[PDB]
Amino acid sequence: GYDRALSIFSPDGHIFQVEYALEAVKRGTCAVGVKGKNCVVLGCERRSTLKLQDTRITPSKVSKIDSHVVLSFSGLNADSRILIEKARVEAQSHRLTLEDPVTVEYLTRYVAGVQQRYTQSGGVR
Amino acid sequence: TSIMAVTFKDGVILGADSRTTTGAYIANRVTDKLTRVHDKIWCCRSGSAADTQAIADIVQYHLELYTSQYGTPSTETAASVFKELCYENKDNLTAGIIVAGYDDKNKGEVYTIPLGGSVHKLPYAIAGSGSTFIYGYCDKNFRENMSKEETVDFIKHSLSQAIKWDGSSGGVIRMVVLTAAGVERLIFYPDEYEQL
Amino acid sequence: TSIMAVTFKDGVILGADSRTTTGAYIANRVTDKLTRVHDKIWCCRSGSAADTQAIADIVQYHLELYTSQYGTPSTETAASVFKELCYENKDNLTAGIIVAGYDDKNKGEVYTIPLGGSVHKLPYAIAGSGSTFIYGYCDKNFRENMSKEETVDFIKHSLSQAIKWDGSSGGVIRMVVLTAAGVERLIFYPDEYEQL
Amino acid sequence: TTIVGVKFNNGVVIAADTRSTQGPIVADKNCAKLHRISPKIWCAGAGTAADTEAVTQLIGSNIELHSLYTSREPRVVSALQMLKQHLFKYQGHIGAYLIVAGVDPTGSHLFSIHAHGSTDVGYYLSLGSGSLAAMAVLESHWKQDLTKEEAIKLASDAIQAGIWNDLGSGSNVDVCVMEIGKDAEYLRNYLTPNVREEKQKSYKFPRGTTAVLKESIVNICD
Amino acid sequence: TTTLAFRFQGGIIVAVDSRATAGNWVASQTVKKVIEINPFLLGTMAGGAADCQFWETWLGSQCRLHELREKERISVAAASKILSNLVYQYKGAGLSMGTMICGYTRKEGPTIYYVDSDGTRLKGDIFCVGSGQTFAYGVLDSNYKWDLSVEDALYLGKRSILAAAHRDAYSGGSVNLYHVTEDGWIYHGNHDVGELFWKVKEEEGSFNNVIG
Amino acid sequence: TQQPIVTGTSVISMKYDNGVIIAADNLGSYGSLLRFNGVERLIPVGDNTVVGISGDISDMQHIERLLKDLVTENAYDNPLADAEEALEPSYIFEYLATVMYQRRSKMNPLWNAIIVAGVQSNGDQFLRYVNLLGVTYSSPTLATGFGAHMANPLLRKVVDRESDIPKTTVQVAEEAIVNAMRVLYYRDARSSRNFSLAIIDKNTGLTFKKNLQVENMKWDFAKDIKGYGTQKI
Amino acid sequence: SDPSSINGGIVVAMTGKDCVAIACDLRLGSQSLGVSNKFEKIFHYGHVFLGITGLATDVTTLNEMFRYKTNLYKLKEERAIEPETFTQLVSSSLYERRFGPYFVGPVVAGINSKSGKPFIAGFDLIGCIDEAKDFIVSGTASDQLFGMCESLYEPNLEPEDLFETISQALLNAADRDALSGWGAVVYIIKKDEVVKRYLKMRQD
Amino acid sequence: MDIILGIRVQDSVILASSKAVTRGISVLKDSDDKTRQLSPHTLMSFAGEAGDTVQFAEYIQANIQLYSIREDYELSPQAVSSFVRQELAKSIRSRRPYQVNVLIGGYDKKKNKPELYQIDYLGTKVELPYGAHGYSGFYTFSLLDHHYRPDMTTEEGLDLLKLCVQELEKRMPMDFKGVIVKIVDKDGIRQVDDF
Amino acid sequence: MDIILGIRVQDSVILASSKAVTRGISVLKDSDDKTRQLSPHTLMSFAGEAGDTVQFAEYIQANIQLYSIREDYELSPQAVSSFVRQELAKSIRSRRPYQVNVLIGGYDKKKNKPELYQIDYLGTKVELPYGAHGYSGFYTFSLLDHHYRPDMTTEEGLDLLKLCVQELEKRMPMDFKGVIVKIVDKDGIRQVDDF
Amino acid sequence: QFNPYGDNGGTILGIAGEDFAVLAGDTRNITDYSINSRYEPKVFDCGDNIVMSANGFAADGDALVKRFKNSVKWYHFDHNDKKLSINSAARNIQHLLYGKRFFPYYVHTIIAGLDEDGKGAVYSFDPVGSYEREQCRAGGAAASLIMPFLDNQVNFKNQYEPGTNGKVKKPLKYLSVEEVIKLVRDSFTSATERHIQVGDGLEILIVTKDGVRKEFYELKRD
Amino acid sequence: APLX
Amino acid sequence: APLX
Amino acid sequence: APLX
Ligand SMILES: [Cl-]
Ligand SMILES: [Cl-]
Ligand SMILES: [Cl-]
Ligand SMILES: [Cl-]
Ligand SMILES: [Mg+2]
Ligand SMILES: [Mg+2]
Ligand SMILES: [Mg+2]
Ligand SMILES: [Mg+2]
Repeated sequence: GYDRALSIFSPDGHIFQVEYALEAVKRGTCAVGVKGKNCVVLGCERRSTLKLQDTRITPSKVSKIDSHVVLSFSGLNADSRILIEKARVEAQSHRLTLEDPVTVEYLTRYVAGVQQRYTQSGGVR
Repeated sequence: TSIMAVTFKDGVILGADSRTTTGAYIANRVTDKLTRVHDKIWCCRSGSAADTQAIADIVQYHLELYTSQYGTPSTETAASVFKELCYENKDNLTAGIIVAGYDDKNKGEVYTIPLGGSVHKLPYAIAGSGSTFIYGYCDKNFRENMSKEETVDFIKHSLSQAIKWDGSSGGVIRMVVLTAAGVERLIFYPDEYEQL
Repeated sequence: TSIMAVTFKDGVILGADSRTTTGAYIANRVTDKLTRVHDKIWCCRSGSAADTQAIADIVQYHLELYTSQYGTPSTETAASVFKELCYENKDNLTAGIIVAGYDDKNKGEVYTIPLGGSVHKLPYAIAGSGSTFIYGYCDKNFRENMSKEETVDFIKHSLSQAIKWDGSSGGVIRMVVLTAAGVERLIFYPDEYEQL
Repeated sequence: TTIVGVKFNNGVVIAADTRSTQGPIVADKNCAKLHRISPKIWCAGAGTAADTEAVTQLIGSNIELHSLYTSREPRVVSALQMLKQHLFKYQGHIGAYLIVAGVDPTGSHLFSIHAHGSTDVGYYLSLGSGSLAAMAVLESHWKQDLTKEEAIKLASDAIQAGIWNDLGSGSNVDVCVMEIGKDAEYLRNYLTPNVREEKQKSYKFPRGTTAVLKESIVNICD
Repeated sequence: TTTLAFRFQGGIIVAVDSRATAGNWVASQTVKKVIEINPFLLGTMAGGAADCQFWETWLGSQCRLHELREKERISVAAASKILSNLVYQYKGAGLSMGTMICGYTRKEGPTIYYVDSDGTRLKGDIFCVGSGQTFAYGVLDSNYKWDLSVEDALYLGKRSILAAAHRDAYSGGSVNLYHVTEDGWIYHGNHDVGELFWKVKEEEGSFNNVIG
Repeated sequence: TQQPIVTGTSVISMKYDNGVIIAADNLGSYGSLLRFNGVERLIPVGDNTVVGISGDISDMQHIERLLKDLVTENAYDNPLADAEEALEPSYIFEYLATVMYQRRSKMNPLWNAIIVAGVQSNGDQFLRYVNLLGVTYSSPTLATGFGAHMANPLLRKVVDRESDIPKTTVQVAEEAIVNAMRVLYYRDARSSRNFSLAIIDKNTGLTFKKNLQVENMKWDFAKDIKGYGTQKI
Repeated sequence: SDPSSINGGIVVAMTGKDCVAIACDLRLGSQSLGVSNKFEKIFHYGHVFLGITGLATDVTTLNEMFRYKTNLYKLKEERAIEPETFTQLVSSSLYERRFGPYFVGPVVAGINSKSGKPFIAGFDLIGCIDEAKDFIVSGTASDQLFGMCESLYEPNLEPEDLFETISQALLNAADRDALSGWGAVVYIIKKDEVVKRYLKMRQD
Repeated sequence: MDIILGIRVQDSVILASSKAVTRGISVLKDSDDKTRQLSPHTLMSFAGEAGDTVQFAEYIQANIQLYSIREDYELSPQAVSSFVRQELAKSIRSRRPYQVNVLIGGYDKKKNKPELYQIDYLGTKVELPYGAHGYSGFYTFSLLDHHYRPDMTTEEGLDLLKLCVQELEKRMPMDFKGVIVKIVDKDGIRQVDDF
Repeated sequence: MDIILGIRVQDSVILASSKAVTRGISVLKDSDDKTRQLSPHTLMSFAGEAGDTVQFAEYIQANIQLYSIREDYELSPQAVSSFVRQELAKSIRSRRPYQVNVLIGGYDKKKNKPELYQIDYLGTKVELPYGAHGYSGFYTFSLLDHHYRPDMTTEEGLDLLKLCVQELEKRMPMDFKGVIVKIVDKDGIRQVDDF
Repeated sequence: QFNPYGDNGGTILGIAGEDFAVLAGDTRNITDYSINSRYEPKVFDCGDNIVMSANGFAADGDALVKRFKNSVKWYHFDHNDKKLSINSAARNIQHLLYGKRFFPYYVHTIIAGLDEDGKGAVYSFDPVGSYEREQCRAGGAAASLIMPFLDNQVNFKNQYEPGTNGKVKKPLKYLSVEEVIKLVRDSFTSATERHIQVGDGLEILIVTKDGVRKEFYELKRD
Repeated sequence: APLX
Repeated sequence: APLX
Repeated sequence: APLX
């Protein structure tokens, strides 16, 4: 198996691969979240250099993880699908064992844990 | 057990080891497996000790009653009585018996009666667990019309080898000589026969 | 099967019958149970035909690879390779093998390997179902430092008796002579050995 | 059980231990394994306890009737023949393993009988679970031409071997000496090498310790 | 064993016997068949002594890890399902357990789950488990009402174990009582059947089959 | 799961004032067939230990190879291999005991009963038993198979407890062992007349005696025994 | 399906100074199910007492059989049967069913009216007599009874002291057995008076 | 077969017996009377192996009726129970034993007392205040241990019996189709039609 | 477990499942719901080995719910039944197979048709107008062969179902404590509370 | 077919006092009806004032003791030489036993020592790790003989105050070390009388705050 | 191994 | 049983 | 199977 430590510390104490991943996020289309007194609203930018698009079938920017939680993102689109899939699987697994849907904090903690794991695992960016 | 009976010029000689077994334990190291059913009709016993004793006792009774009415029975007759008991009760018996006797008309005769209760008249017979190891030796060394001393040596050497290889055989070598002269008992101890 | 190997003055001779059995049916009446694992190291096979063939083939391969690196293997070494296979696979094997070879330093040597995979170095060895019937005969007739002609007669007479009493043995008597002179194969047919 | 029989100069002696077991538990620490068939014919029994007692009594009963019928003192071979034919008939299901010994007009005799009905003759014999421990001693110390006192010593030593080394055997040594021309002498508890030591404490309870619900006088009279 | 637990107006009553047996041999008369998982959760034991004791204390450790990770006491449903999913993995291997997970939480209220070693998991108001379960049912069912007082409910649970202890040869020793409220579980003592039987017989007038 | 094929019978042993004695016959049985007669079942390890083995002979030969290898391995990088860091009887035993119990735990046992006899570096007698189950025990006398039933009772008459050991000489001890071997030949159906005996003494060291025979046997009384009850001739 | 442990129960007997005691539990069950707490296992024929453990149907059958036989004995003999003689009768009767036995563990207890000697005896299911100076035990808690009797017993106890010893032997043995207990009865037997006492014991 | 119960109160014995006859996966009948009158003041209920039960019950009935005609007299419940026990005690060592369990409820006219006997197929007899055969006992015994009193009336006994049937109908796996209840007292045997 | 039934009528699928959970000689529960909603228009009832049933049902439920979230779409009853069949077909050659029999009642919104699938533990799937698992079928199939018509209403289906339960309550050996009835149609899944 | 288990007999016994605890065991070791050793100890000092015995199949017993002794050693290495309390030892032994739940150690385990308040403690285990603290426990072959005697004499079961109508129980009190040793010796002599696998010698290990002391007594050798 |  |  |  491919083992290379890709995410490593530099002399100044930075992990450049993690910091360069943040640059990919900075390149991505803008996403915003605002929560009110009785709701949360997720807004997302879609770039207009793409005309002749089919908006019926094109992947939406906001994804349902469960019937009560949603996930939007900024950065690499292909990367986000992997996180969304894992989150959706964990959502159903939680319902199965705890007999209760995930809290938003728990679902977030899981997704964040996955992201962290990819910063000190060999062979992955 | 290792047993045998061998006809020769003057009559017949029976031979046997002296081991009784109860698993790998020797319950009796000085057993007498050569048994009188009539004055000059004897048998070698192999298989179950209880079965062969019970059979021999019944045969002795039958021949004693035969003698009271019709005089001395033939060796063939004695073998027929053994057969009748062994054949008809084959399901409940474990008895391998060699019958040997001396007539004056018929001289020495040997009949072997295996597990099924069949009868086989032979010049000599071997039986018991230890016999397996001396089929080769006995076939190569047996001759008809041997002398008394030759026949004693043949049995001694044969049973010596049977005893050597068979764990279920051992102790002393007993022998019974049946001739016109009478009945002679012989015994041979380990210190003699082991170093043959 | 009836098999044996016998050391003598000039080396060692292996002997075997030619019967393969499939129940009471003789699947092969001209079988060769004497098998080359090296130029002057041979073996007698008894037990399962498939098991003993598979083992012999593996041993031959091991000794061929040994020879390529370290030169001619000893007879002891060959027996050790047989043992290793028989011992470690004792649960899945039915193989009674006699290993026999000729060194110039050690002369003739015989190793017998029974079912469990133990090794026993002996002056001569007998094995197979038919061996039971010749323990008495072979013990009484074997002498050390026999001649070639005497050893051939000893094996011929021994296997003749084994074949006579064992239903699982028969056909021809094959023999392989191992000496400094080389390797000689001998065969003896029923019409000769039966009337011994 | 450990039982033995030993022949000597002018007769025969038999001996036995006094432990009876049920599985690993000791039921009687002093049972009698030496049985009287007739006044001068005694037998030592191992195996199924009820079988040895019952078969011993039945043949003993028939031997008495036979003795009265024939106006003769009973012979050991008669007891031997009657026992073996009875046991053989039951194909080993009557688990009686016996050492039969005694004196009669013919002389002194020593036999053993197995459950399936086979009999043996000998100068020294041992049966039971401790027979191997006993036979080891007998094979080591037995000789031809033993005296009375030597045979008793040998017999009891053979039983002791069973007592100490066999878990099936224990407690005491019983002996019976049958000498020609004399009365048989039964020596109950000839050796008692397993006396219980003094207990550390008395477990006598204060009167009233046990709680009682009802009392009543029981009528045993008519 | 005989163990029971029932739901009622004033919470949950849990009652168990204290006998352990190896065949007909009475191995112990003082076994603790209730395990205190946390101040709000109880577990009952029936079947294999080691199986129950080992895995229910293991369950307690899993519940502790939940409240460390989630900053919240585990639900009765989730706690019972950890045990049921555990034994289901071992299904066929020969575990022997008849357990009841009893407790209170805010979202659930008083809750009882039956969990056994072939993987059965059932929510319910009344259960009796063990070799003497039927004897306990007989008394419990024929006297049960939802509107029992705390005092009466405690007695009925105690009386039901006593009934089974008496009739079932493999039940006995003493009765351990528990009461589960919104504030947690409360221990209501160890009651030896040696004294309790005669006390109940005299005061209640029952057990007329027995020689007084 | 196994079944033993070629087997060895009893191994017997005892302690005496200055050391230990151990013995075993030279037979390799094949069921009821007394197949092999030149089998050595006592295997010395160094000059202070003898391992006596009964049961399956193929497994015995495997154990021989293990002990042989243990001597080789102990000598590696060990300047005191023939002095303070030589193999003790206690080390050899514990190794075998470990192997025996591990093999039984994998349901593939070495089908043997083993007695390790020797003398420790401080002069103490060593005598301990181990078998296919990994069961271990020590006693002034130890024996396997039929020896346990027939030899132990005889050897215990000489040394019945610990305090009897100083009172027992090598002459008395060897006499008891040789007697026990005779009794086993009378009574064990898988025994031979030929045997080996080994003495490990704290003063005179290891004495290994080969090709011993059972002698001074009593058979003469057999001639007087006729029939099985009523037969006179 | 082991006939001797379907119903459960125990019996114990002891000797004292010029007296004997015999005691039994009261349980009758069907494996785990306790059915009856009034099932006495001790009977008497004249002054001879018999306790029987094991399969309850055989306990009842044998009581009826020995009542039958002792009644005919008394009519023909014109006297009550003695313990030594009755012991032999029990042994004969059990061995008669050698290969189809009653699954029982009987215990005889009593005082010989002629000699005044205390007598106890025990049997296996097929008749083997077990005589004892001290005590006899029987039933599903026989191991427990053996342990209690061997430690608690001393010779020549007075009737009042013997009562305490035998009662404590039975009670503590029964409480370690699932199939024994549910009440107990003790008989104290002197030369010409017999006292019967029911013991208070735990009812689980 | 399956469920048979018995309760002895102050002045009567009450027997309750299930009505179902099941073979395989089919309830063949739901009105079966699992009882026989042995004499005017003695009733026997039965449960066990198919065929054996009725064959045994009727055989006993014939014998008691024969006795009644011969002596012009009614056997006591105790005497009948002992006769029945002996027949079962004989049976258990026969080539093919009767696999039948019974309860015998009777009123002894000489003693003026109700009596209930429980006898299993082995011939194990006990006199009891209340009894049951089969799996029924595992529920009813503990229930009756609690609620039963020795001085109860017939009506109190019937209510006590209703409590048992209700428990069995709640916790028993099989549908036994209710029970037929019969009372045995000084005036003989009568059936309760509405239960 | 034990009794699960299914009837497909004109516009709906009706599932009836017994409420009893029995272990040994004790009915531990009489209100057990032997069903799981896999999707808004798909219901699965189940019966078989203890533990296996619920474990399997919930495992399938989780997978279908996962699919629904991923695709934002409801699988057809046919598609769900094929998925379930394959899981059971895998299971039967595993080290320890799921011993669970199921009925799947669904309403296909694209076809506007009710659909009933019967699948046993071996993975044997059939589409049927009416179905049953276990011993129930031995009574209900012949009954439905006679009384069933393909154009029946939901109410007619419920009356047809009452006829089945009545027959089972009459002839079945065990007390299964009634049934929970659920209807699957164009508007989804609902429970009949008074049956 | 190979049977990996055996039965080495013997019996053990643990009693706890106020400031002490004893763990006793006979020194006999057996297989079937043979004695392997008259003195083979099976009660061991495991350090930290904990004594332990694992009675039944001796190979499993030795393996378990060996593993626990090793567990104590590593407990010191990993937790700064901290003393392993008796309650912690008990829990650790449960995991040792249950770790082989599907191929069990064939032994009844008993440990003894002092709890963290200085009071006597006895813990007992079943073969697969179920455990419980008690004042009293007998284990092994003669457990069924000794245990009911202990219920009666240590915990005063079935004993009421005289004259109180069976209403007031005999009050519980701690026993002195002298009284406890009397009960141990009487328990073992009684067990030796009636159980064939028990005898030869008795070894008692007494545990106080001062350490572990040993006492040895002869038992009957039959 | 006890049961409960 | 005894064999020969 | 073939044997030798
Ligand atoms: Cl004979
Ligand atoms: Cl033979
Ligand atoms: Cl070939
Ligand atoms: Cl072959
Ligand atoms: Mg021999
Ligand atoms: Mg109870
Ligand atoms: Mg009890
Ligand atoms: Mg003892």
